[PDB]
Amino acid sequence: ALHVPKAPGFAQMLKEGAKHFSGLEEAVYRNIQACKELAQTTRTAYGPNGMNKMVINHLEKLFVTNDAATILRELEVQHPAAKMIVMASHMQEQEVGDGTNFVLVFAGALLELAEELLRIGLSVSEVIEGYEIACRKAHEILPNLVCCSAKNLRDIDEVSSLLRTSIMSKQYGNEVFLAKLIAQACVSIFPDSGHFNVDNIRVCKILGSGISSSSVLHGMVFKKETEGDVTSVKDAKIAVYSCPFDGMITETKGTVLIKTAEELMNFSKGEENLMDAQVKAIADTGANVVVTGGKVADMALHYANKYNIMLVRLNSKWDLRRLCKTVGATALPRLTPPVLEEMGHCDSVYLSEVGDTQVVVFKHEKEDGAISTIVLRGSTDNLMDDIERAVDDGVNTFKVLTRDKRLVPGGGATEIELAKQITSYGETCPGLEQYAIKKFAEAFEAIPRALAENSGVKANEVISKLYAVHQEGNKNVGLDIEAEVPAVKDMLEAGILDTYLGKYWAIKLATNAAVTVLRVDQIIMAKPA
Amino acid sequence: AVKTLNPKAEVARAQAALAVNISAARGLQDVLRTNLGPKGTMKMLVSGAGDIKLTKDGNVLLHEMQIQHPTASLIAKVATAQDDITGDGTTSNVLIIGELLKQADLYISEGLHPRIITEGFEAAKEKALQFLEEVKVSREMDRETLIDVARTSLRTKVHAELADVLTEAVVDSILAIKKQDEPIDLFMIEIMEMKHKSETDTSLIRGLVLDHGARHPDMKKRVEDAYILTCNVSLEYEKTEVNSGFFYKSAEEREKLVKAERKFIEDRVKKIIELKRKVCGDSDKGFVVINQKGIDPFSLDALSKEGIVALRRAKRRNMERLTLACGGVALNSFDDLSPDCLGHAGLVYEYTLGEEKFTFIEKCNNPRSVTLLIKGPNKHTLTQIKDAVRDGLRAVKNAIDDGCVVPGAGAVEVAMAEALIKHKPSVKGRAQLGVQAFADALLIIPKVLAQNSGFDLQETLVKIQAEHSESGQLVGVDLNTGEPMVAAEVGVWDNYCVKKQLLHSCTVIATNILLVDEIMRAGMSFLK
Amino acid sequence: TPVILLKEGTDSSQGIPQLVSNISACQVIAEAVRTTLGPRGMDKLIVDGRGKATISNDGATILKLLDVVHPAAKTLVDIAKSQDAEVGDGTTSVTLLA
Amino acid sequence: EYGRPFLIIKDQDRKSRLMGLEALKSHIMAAKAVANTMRT
Ligand SMILES: Nc1ncnc2c1ncn2[C@@H]1O[C@H](COP(=O)(O)OP(=O)(O)O)[C@@H](O)[C@H]1O
Ligand SMILES: Nc1ncnc2c1ncn2[C@@H]1O[C@H](COP(=O)(O)OP(=O)(O)O)[C@@H](O)[C@H]1O
Ligand SMILES: [Mg+2]
Ligand SMILES: [Mg+2]
Ligand SMILES: [Mg+2]
Repeated sequence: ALHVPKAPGFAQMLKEGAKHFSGLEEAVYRNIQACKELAQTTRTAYGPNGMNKMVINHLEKLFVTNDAATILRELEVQHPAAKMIVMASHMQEQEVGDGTNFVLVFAGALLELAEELLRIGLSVSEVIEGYEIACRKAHEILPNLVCCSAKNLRDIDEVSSLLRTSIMSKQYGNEVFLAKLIAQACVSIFPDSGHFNVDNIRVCKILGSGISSSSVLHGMVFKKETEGDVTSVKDAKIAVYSCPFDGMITETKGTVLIKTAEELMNFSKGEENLMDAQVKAIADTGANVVVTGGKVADMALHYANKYNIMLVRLNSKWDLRRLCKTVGATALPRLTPPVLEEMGHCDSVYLSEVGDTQVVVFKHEKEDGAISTIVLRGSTDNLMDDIERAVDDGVNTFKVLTRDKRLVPGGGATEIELAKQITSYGETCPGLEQYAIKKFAEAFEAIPRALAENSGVKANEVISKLYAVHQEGNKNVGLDIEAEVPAVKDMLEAGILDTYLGKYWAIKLATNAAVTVLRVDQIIMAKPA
Repeated sequence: AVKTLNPKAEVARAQAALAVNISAARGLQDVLRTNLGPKGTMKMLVSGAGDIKLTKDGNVLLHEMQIQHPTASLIAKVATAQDDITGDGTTSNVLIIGELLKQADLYISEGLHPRIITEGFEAAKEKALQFLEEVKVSREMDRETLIDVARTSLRTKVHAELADVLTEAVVDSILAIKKQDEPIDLFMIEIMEMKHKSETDTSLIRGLVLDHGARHPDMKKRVEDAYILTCNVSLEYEKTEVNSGFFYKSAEEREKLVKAERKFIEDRVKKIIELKRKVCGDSDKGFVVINQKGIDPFSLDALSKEGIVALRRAKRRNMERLTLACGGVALNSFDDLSPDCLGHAGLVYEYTLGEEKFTFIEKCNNPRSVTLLIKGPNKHTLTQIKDAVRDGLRAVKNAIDDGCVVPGAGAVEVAMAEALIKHKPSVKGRAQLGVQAFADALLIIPKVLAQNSGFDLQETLVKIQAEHSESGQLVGVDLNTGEPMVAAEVGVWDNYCVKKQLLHSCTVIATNILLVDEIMRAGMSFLK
Repeated sequence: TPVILLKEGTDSSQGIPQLVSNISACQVIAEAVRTTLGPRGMDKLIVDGRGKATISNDGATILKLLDVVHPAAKTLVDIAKSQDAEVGDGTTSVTLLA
Repeated sequence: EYGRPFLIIKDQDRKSRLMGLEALKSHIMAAKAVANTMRT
């Protein structure tokens, strides 16, 4: 038989292993297919009824999770368009901290509809301009849907109710307990005239009993042991050092040079006397506990035991700073008797044991403090990891509420209203860009549908009833999860809400990613290495 | 001939070498022709590691496509040389080279020697340069003309909404760092990028942004009225150049030597503290130290106990920029420290972004150095914006450096072609044919533009040539109606040095390619 | 099909069959230690790669020495370890119960 | 749902097992052999 040799020009100068795709049929449609596959991968984990997923990475580590960002991080994607979608989702996670699945669902829907718009006859530029016009209109419409702005962010009973919705979709069936725990921990440290910093909430995981035995502590817990023979204090003055608890020496090489016998006899006694004087001078200021970030010498430990000083060491360079913030102490690079202003104060310091784990606890009787800790108890490491992820989501929700106080209804009410008003706007646009606009509105129906598909009901009836009830003027009506037959419910009365800022950023980033993917026309790929 | 000496050699003789060169040039232009104009399409490039790059630049596309050809290497080097001097015009270069070679081959395939076409090329080049010397427009170079030039050069890289944002920043920075002499010096405009807050937030700052902050927890995060000290003296532990060691007798001597080995740096820290106390008596103003060398935790502690913000290991070039912005003196020693050496800054503050820290110095009196702060949600977005910013800055600088600007959209090419057609009767011999070829090549710029807008090449070109023949106005293509338009009135402007350099380079490289007799690979296969 | 979504060699299973398979594997794990319960319980002997042997009646030890790699089955080992850590007795009743 | 061969134990295809009286009986045999070496 015969062969089709090659085409002259660029096809003959291309290296071996490289690829070149050009045109709509070889570039655009294949990208749309890849994005659709990526969206279908994570669609099933949306909402309170979304099911858990289990992933094993290339190092044989195990993840059991519902969060979309973690799932995308643990997978190994190869197609560039899916990489753009993943990067958009990660940017949304970094900017806000919740709503990394709305991005994927919306972008997939937008590209899926753009495929048929291109099939019918429209050009890519018109689709793009319609999408931008619709996005601007949606951002204009959104502020009018806001209801129930947050009133007081230092009231425990209101904060507990505001954070319940963000955790219900991760730990359905345990939302009240975790919500109350996170509310206490967050209300503890919010400072007046204060930026709320997220770092100041710490999580400690100890294997043991069920989740319901978890607790919150106003202070710190370290998984360490005491170096000395004193074990507890009842009123602690704390001195913190970043240098080793030992006799300090020259930076340049130094040798002890002796010429007579008497110096040889007296050297060790001189060193011991100096070390004793230093320890006694430190102790005379009233410090009961010394915390260091380096080595402790044997003689220094012996003299600390002589004068009843609790000695703890930890080597992280970051736990030391956080402890200094917790107790109000200032680190010292020298081994000198500290001044009163550099004293830390703690109500209790003690060594305890929880379920085979030995810990050292710095505990305050104060209600505010500077940082706080959450102690989690579970029967499996994966469960505690999932609970930690839920805690992070709740804390980020509190931070966003600090930034902006406005809430919008959830459960699909906002998306239905946006789609209705965008369709109404698009019916009055004369030109070819109206079709694109209408498609944009239809892309908002993928959010309620998914919910219904996860709840085990028929999405078409739910969407029809939502449209029918929104035609009458009820803007706060969404899907009812408890019912086994399709139904609708008032979300404002039932307290299902979500932040304005999250929805704003989600819409923006999803539209940006979809348009960026649509703009690419031809692809040149090097050979994988 | 060489085969009898080196059996492994590869050769291409007279009629085959020309075919190889022409084929490769056409292959390159067939790919690079889809970039020209604001209606060009965007390319995605993925390397072996898996990183993504979206681009439309000619130079980037040339240097990131997988190609192994000799004449392709020649053309890539020519494009790089053009880019490094002018910064704009790396696609038209390739297009014109390819079309010139194709037109020359059209006549060579009929039995004509290439030297005739070469002589025609030279004569046509001289005539075209003379014509371009009289088409140009000289102006005052006010802010509005520079706005037009920068916008024209920027709409071909990004969409309109972002171009309207980048134009103001580019023009404002170039005007801000300019003196009425002493030609414009870049490197006084620092490009910094932060990955957040979608790219419509790209901005210009009349100060500096430094990608590092204060390393002590007890330093103030915001300073309202600050003196700026800029130095490169070291506050780290330093040792003698000659070998040395300590020889003590007991513990007390060891302690004495330990405290003795720090005075050489404690003296410098005390000098700084004394100067700060002398100048900032009451605790109302601020004091900020920017150092190019390291600082110990001991020196950091000593400085922070007084209320000093200190940064270590700033980049070398900043040593100049701060001096031009804050207005002090960058000093290497502390033996003459006085209040003239200090600069002034009206706001100093810090911003934390994830794992990174940034420091903003703002509200200077008359800063001669400014910063372009890029923002966006991805990395390829920032890279593309950076390339666009480079193009715009080079365009504005070239506009100011010359006293003239040239109308665009293809008007000058049509004018040159029409002027060249009436010049060829004068010359003698077959060289006229070569002149003809040159003229046709100059029409590759309008044609492609029309073909990128969805029109037909020939009828639109005929419409364009219908004008400029009865009304001598410089007319070009209108990329949304296809009708002729007066380029100058609309606001489409092109640089003069770019066109001159482009003509010179294209003619030289095409002439040198057309005279190659045979291609040889007879040396050592590898240098091993 | 020209360019695939995930890396070659990624294995995926979903639906009722994978849940039924997980339930099936848990039965094998529970059967491993089933007959060591009560006043009339035997004990097991396990040999490792080097040749050393270990004879035990404690459920947590036996589950530890088995090189289980099934992701659904590792949970039963984890709960046995947790029970051993917390109370110290009853590390076989929990496995049979689950 | 076709419970096709699924992996539970590492190196499942090479490891062996003995359960019940047979295992017990094997032990006895070994012991007897050792004793019958020392009896003389
Ligand atoms: N009680 C509830 N009833 C119905 N829908 C809910 C309820 N609580 C939360 N949701 C919905 O869950 C959706 C998001 O869940 P989640 O899986 O966290 O997605 P994402 O991670 O993208 O926010 C929200 O759109 C919200 O409307
Ligand atoms: N608005 C416009 N209308 C018509 N032509 C334009 C317009 N903007 C730019 N051009 C033309 O585009 C050409 C430059 O295209 P560009 O893609 O920037 O590549 P390069 O500048 O590297 O050759 C110029 O010749 C200019 O005449
Ligand atoms: Mg969510
Ligand atoms: Mg350009
Ligand atoms: Mg028991």
